[PDB]
Amino acid sequence: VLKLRLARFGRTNAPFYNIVVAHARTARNSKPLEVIGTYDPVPKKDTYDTTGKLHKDIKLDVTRAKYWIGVGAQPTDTVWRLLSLVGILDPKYKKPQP
Amino acid sequence: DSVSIPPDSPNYIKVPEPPQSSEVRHPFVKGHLPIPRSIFPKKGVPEKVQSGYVNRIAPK
Amino acid sequence: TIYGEVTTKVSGTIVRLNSRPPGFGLRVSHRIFEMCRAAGIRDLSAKFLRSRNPMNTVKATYQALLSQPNPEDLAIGRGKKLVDVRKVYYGGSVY
Amino acid sequence: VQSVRRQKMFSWLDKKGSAYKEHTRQGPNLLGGQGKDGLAVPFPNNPYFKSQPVLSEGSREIIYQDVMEKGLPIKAVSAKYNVDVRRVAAVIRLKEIEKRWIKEYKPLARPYARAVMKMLPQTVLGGPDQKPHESINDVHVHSYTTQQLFVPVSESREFTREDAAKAFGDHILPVDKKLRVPELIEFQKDLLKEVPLQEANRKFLNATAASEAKIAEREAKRRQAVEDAITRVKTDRFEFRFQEFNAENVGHDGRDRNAVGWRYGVPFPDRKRSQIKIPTKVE
Amino acid sequence: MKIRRLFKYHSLKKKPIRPTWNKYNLYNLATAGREPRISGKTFFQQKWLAKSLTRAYHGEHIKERKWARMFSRRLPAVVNMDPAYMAKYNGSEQAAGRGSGLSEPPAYEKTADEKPAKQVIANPGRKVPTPYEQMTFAPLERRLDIAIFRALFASSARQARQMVVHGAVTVNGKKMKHPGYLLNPGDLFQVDVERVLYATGAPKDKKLLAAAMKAEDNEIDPSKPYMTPWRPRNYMSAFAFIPRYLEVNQNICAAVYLRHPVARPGESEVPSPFSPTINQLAFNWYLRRG
Amino acid sequence: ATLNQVMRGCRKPQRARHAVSPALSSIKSPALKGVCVKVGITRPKKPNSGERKTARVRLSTGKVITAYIPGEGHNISQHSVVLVRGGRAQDCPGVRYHLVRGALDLAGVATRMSSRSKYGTKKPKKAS
RNA sequence: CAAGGCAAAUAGGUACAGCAGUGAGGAAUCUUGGUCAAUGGGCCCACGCCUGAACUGGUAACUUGGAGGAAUGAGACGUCGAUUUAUCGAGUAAAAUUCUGUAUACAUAUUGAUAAUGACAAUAUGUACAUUUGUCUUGACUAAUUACGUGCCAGCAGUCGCGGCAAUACGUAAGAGACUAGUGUUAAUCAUCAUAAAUAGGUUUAAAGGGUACUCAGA
RNA sequence: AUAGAUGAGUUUGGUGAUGGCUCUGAUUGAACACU
Ligand SMILES: [K+]
Ligand SMILES: [K+]
Ligand SMILES: [K+]
Ligand SMILES: [Mg+2]
Ligand SMILES: [Mg+2]
Ligand SMILES: [Mg+2]
Ligand SMILES: [Mg+2]
Ligand SMILES: [Mg+2]
Ligand SMILES: [Mg+2]
Ligand SMILES: [Mg+2]
Ligand SMILES: [Mg+2]
Ligand SMILES: [Mg+2]
Ligand SMILES: [Mg+2]
Ligand SMILES: [Mg+2]
Ligand SMILES: [Mg+2]
Ligand SMILES: [Mg+2]
Ligand SMILES: [Mg+2]
Ligand SMILES: [Mg+2]
Ligand SMILES: [Mg+2]
Ligand SMILES: [Mg+2]
Repeated sequence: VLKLRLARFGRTNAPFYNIVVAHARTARNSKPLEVIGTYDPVPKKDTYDTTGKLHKDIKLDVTRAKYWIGVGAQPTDTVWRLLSLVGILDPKYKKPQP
Repeated sequence: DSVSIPPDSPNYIKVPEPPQSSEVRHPFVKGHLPIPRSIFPKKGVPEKVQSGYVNRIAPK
Repeated sequence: TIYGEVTTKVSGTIVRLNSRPPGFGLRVSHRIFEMCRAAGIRDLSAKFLRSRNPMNTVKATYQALLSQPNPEDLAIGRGKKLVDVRKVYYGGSVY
Repeated sequence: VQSVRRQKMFSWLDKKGSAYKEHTRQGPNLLGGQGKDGLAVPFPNNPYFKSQPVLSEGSREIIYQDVMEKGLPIKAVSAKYNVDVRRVAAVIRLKEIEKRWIKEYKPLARPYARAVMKMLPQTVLGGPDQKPHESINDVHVHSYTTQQLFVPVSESREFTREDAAKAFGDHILPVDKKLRVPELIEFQKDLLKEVPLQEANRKFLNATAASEAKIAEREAKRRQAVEDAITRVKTDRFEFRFQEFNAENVGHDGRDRNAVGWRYGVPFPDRKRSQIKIPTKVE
Repeated sequence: MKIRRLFKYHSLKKKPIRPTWNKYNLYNLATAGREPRISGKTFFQQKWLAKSLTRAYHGEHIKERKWARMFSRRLPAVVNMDPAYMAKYNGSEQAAGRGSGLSEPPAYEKTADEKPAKQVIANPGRKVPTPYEQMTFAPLERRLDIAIFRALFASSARQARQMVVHGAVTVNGKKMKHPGYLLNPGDLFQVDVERVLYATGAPKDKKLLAAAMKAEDNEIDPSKPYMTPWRPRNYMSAFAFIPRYLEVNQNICAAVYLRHPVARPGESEVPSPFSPTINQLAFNWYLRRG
Repeated sequence: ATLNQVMRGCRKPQRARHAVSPALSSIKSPALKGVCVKVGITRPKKPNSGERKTARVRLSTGKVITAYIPGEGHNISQHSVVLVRGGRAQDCPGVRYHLVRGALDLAGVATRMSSRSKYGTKKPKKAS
C-alpha cells in the first residue's frame, strides 16, 4: 500500500519532516521510493517584516504528488490536509459551524 | 513582496560580481536520496499520454 | 620562484625543487628555507628523495638553483617561442 | 616606588608620546609617519599597511545626490570619482539609514563623527580632485592564472590575451571581461580614434545606463519567477507557502548539492570538530 | 575567570602588542625592536618566536586549536589593470623576442649614453612585489568582533566581543549575538551608539565633575557613562586607521563589509604590526603546526 | 618485480613488529587489572646501575607479566590487586609494563609535589 | 520433534541478542520516568482502542559548539621576592573607580496542532546577578632557569641518555614556556615510511639472481 | 577543488651510504590519573 507520508528528521526540539512515497508497512525513516518534498512545522517570520504574521515554508512537487494520488496512493491525515490547501484533495475535517 | 527591501539588507542595491571573481569551495554533502523511478520508456511515445488514456482506465 | 623543476644528485642525496604559484610560500625544509629566504625566493616546494645528509643536501640545492632551465636558450635551440602565459595575461610581469 | 621600566614609560609618554594625547592637527598622526607615497603608516615595522583615506562627510552626499537625484548609473559614478562600485552602493545604504534616523528624530553621533574624521585622511570629491580614491579596475587573481606556463609557439606568433586565457584553461576569460566597469575599455578605444571627448562621454553614459537596465531586467524576471513557484494559501493562523520543485533533480546517483530533502544515509555530525553551528547568512 | 594566560596582558618586560588602545600597549608598540634576532636560532626556534609575537595581537581571544583550522593557505590578491593599455595593446608585445619579451641593455650601458631608451610597453606600476606574507591572519578580519574593532567602534577586540555577546550589534538589520559570525561581502553591521561613545569616549571620573556643572557644542550631562562633553580617548589618535575593505559611517555608527582583505602589489589590507620576516615564519608554523 | 609477478600476489604484508606491551596491544586494551604474584627487585643493564622495583602480575586474561613500580615507595605485596598500563623499563629486560600509582590497591606517593597526576597524588590541601 | 539449564507432576511452561533494570565478566559505557500531544504503523462502517517503535525528561566533560567580563587604574611614596645592597622583578598586577547584564533565574507572549487533542520543551521580549582555575613541561630532539639536597644510591626516561661529593636531566623551592574545563598518560588507526614501490623500489662488494637451459601453460 | 607534495633524533675513530626504530601531524563509541 503506497502512502504519501512524513518522515521525521532533525534534532531534539527541532522537528523537520520529509514528504515521501513509501509502502505502508515499513520503517518511518527507511529509504523510500521518492522524496516528494519537505515540511517544517515551526512557523517562521519574514526578516524585515514587523506585522507579526507567520508562515510555514513547504516544498512540494505537486506534479509528482498528483501522479501517485491518481494510482491509489493513500496520504496520511497530515499530508491530506497539506494537499487540500494546495487544492488536490477535499478537506477531510472542517470546523463545525453550528 | 509585501514589504519593500530596506536599506539594511544587501539586496537594496544589487551589483552582480564579474565572472570568475571568487573561488568558494562548497563542502562535500554527505548522504544520498532515493532515485525517483521513471514512469515512461526511454524511447518512443508511450500510450499513457494519449487522448483518452485516463478515461479508459478510470471510467466514470 | 625558480624556473620550472630541477633535480640534482650529490652522492646519494637527490634534491627536487619545484616552482609554485605566488602566495604558495616556502613549504620546504629548514636548510632550504634559509637559502631561499637569503637569495630572494618566496614560493617553492622541495623534496629529498633518497638521502638527507645535512651537507650534500645543501650542495645539491645550491647546485639546482644554478641549473635552472633557461627559457631563452631552450627557445633558440628549438626555433620556437616559449611565451610565458602569465605575463601576457596581465600585460606585464606581476612580481 | 615605580620600577625603572614604568619610569622609562611615563618619561617617553610625557615628552615623545605626548603628541598623541589630544588630536590638534587635522589628518593622521600615527607613529610610522608619512611614507614615500604620502600615506601615514600606523605600524612602523610594517611599511606595507597604510592608513588609506576615507570619503569626506560631504563627499558621501555628492555620491548620494548623484545616484538618487540625477539618477546616473552606479558604474558612471564609480568611474567619475574613481570609487569602487561596491563602495558606492554601501555609501547609499548607509546614507539611507541616516535619512531614516533624521526622519525619526534620532540623535546622531555627531561629536564622535567629527572627532574621528579628523584622525583619518580624507579625499574630498568634486572640484578639488587631487588624487583618485582607489583602484576601480582591480581584477581577482584566479588560481588558474597563477601557474607558470611557457607554451611553445611559432617564432612569429601574435600571442594575445585571448590565447593566454585558453592556455590557462578552456573556460577562463581574459582580463578584458573580469572588470567591474567593462565600458571603460570601449571608452578608451574611442579616444584612440580621436573621437570628440564629450561625445565619448555620451556613449559611456548610454553604455553604462543600458547595462544597468539589463541587470535590473534579469533580477526582475528572476524574482518574478521565484514567486511564481510559491503558492501562498492563507489560513486561520498562518500563510502556508507551497514551493514547487522538480523532485527528479537528484543527480545520477541520488547525490546532488542542490537537491531538496534530508539525506537518509548520514549520521549526526554534531560531534565533529569544527562543526559550525552559527547562522551562516543573515538574509 | 582570569586564565593563567592573561596574567600579564600588557607587560613591559615581555613587551606584547595587543589589539587595544591602552597607553601601556602604545609604549610597547612604539618601542618595539626593529629587527628580531634570528641569527643563531634554529628553524623551529624562529617559527615559535614569530608565532608567539603574532598571536599576541591577531585573534588573541581565540583558542590555538580553533585558529589552526581557521588558517587558510589560500591568500587572496588582486591586480590593477588600466583600460588605456587594454585598448591600445592586446598583450602581443609582451611575447616579442623569445616569449619572455624584448630584451633591454644592461644598467651599466643605459645612462652611459646621454639619451634614454624608449619606454617599455606595459601597465603602470607592473613590477612591484605583492606582500602575500602579510595576509597570514586575513581570515580573522572576517569575524564580527574583529570588524567592530577595525571600524573604530571599540577600544579593543575584547570590548568589541561583549558588544556582540550582550546583544548590541545588528547585522543586516537583525540582532546578532555571535562574535564568530563570518561577515559576508555586503553585510552591514551596526553597533549601538550608546556603547560606542563609552568605549571610545574618555573615562568618567567624578572628581572632575564636582567643579564642572556649576562653573555644534554639547551640554554637560551627569547622567551618562562617558564624561560629558564627549571627547575621544586619550590615545585614540595613534590607532586611528580604517581598512579599505570596510566602509564606515561615524554618524549612525554603522559599517559595511565590502569584500575580503586582498593583497595588492605594494600594500596589504590586514593590520599587522610585524614585518614580512615574522609573518613568513608564522605562516610556516601553521602549515603543519610544527 | 614485473607486472605478472604482482598479479600472483608478490606484495605481501611486512613482517609484524613486536609491540611494547603485547598483553595490552593484542586485545586493544589501554590497561588491565592483575593480582601481584611477586614483588621484588630487578637489576639494570650494562650502563645503568641500581635496583628497580618490579612486580610479577597475573593479568585478568591469564598471562603473567613483569610490571614496573614508578615513584618512591610502594605499599603492594603478595596478593594485591593493581592496575597495569603499557610502557617499559628501558634498562630492565622483560619489564614491559607499568603500574598506575592511583590504582585499586597501589597508593600514590604521599610526599609528591611535582607531576602529581603521573603518580596519583591528591593536592596537598594546605590553603583549602 | 529432540537434548541440556530453570520451572513443573501428571505437568508439559520458560530462554530480555524487545525497553528499563539486576548479577556476572571487564580498563570501560546510562533511567526499573512521562506521553501517544507530534510523526509512523495495526484493528475499526464510524467513533475509537493499542503502540518500550517514536516523541520527550533523567544520568556520564565521552565528544563537539557556545558562554565563562570589558575599560580605567603614576609617584599604596605600601607589601613580597631575589640580590650586585643597590640594582633587577612580582606589577597595571592588585585594591579602587566607571559600565555592560553573557550562561542562568524569574515573568509575559507566541509556537511545536490542529477538525479537535500539548507529555515536554523551544523561541522572542522584559527585569535581575560579574561565579573556580587546573594540568604538563623545562639536557638534546622540543618552546622554557637558577639555588639547595641526594651521590651509579634514591630515581628519571617517547629516542639518544642522566646520577660515581662543586647534577641546567633525579627529589624539593622559585622562575620561565605552553594548553585550559580541561591537561597529561596508556592502547589503537592514518600519515611520517618510495618501510611490500600497480602509479613507484631493489638484488657485484650492504637483506635479495634459482646449479644448468631445453621446454607445456602463461607473459 | 589549480596548491597539494616538506622533515627531525639515533649505528662510525671519523666520512659517505644502506636500513630499521623513535619523535613532529591528525584522530577515537576510548580507559586511567590529577582536576
Ligand atoms: K635511507
Ligand atoms: K640502550
Ligand atoms: K648464479
Ligand atoms: Mg613548579
Ligand atoms: Mg540470552
Ligand atoms: Mg536490555
Ligand atoms: Mg567487575
Ligand atoms: Mg500516536
Ligand atoms: Mg490521539
Ligand atoms: Mg496515527
Ligand atoms: Mg477512523
Ligand atoms: Mg539572558
Ligand atoms: Mg631549547
Ligand atoms: Mg619528571
Ligand atoms: Mg649512541
Ligand atoms: Mg628535576
Ligand atoms: Mg568545551
Ligand atoms: Mg635447487
Ligand atoms: Mg645456492
Ligand atoms: Mg671502523
